[PDB]
Amino acid sequence: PQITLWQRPLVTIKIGGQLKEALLDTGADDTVLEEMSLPGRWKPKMIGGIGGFIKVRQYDQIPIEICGHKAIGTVLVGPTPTNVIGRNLLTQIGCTLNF
Amino acid sequence: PQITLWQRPLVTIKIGGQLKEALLDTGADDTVLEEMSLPGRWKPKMIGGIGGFIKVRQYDQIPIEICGHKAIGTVLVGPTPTNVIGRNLLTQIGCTLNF
Ligand SMILES: COCCO[C@H]1CO[C@@H]2OC[C@H](OC(=O)N[C@@H](Cc3ccccc3)[C@H](O)CN(CC(C)C)S(=O)(=O)c3ccc(N)cc3)[C@@H]21
Ligand SMILES: [Cl-]
Ligand SMILES: [Cl-]
Ligand SMILES: [Cl-]
Repeated sequence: PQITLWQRPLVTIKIGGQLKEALLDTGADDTVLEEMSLPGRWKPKMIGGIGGFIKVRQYDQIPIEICGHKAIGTVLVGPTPTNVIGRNLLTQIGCTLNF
Repeated sequence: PQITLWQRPLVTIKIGGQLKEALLDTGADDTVLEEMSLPGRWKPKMIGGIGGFIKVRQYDQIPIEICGHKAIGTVLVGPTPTNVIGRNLLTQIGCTLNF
């Protein structure tokens, strides 16, 4: 699809069988989701944005469907204000910016 | 242009007679720039991201050129860790996500 930016670019994702809403975010290097359960082991990461840093849990090689497009990659979980799909997964689903 | 998301989507902007690098950020409602002077009225605003909120000055009706494309809109100025072009100006240059 082509998504214009007059409203937030919120899409439905599916992860661990569950539907969630997430923001397609070209300003995020990494995908970060609100608190949830994921399988396997996690590693620590500190991520920074507007108001400073948060600690998150890094899960690798997680299947996730984004607007119907399949991806498998790194998902960070922590106290983000909103679910954000970052460039690590936007690249997997073939996303570009165009103007 | 078509802008790949393998790297951060950084572009050159011109604003208040200054050239600056900024991130094209579909996850930002608003354009937020590191400390700088702009002309005209402003009012204080809190904006919130990963890590919490920062106080910024909100300037309205500011001309900007992004990648050669002229636009006008609101610019927030304050202690953001990096210059971000948000949707309020991305719409004006006809920027879309495509996949
Ligand atoms: C809060 O009230 C609602 C509006 O609050 C937000 C939305 O609109 C407003 O405009 C300015 C601000 O927007 C943002 O801050 N946008 C961020 C996403 C976001 C969106 C909503 C809430 C919080 C964050 C941004 O696209 C990504 N961030 C990096 C960037 C800013 C360099 S990051 O998130 O820090 C990040 C860093 C690393 C990874 N790996 C992942 C993410 C305000
Ligand atoms: Cl990844
Ligand atoms: Cl505006
Ligand atoms: Cl349009």
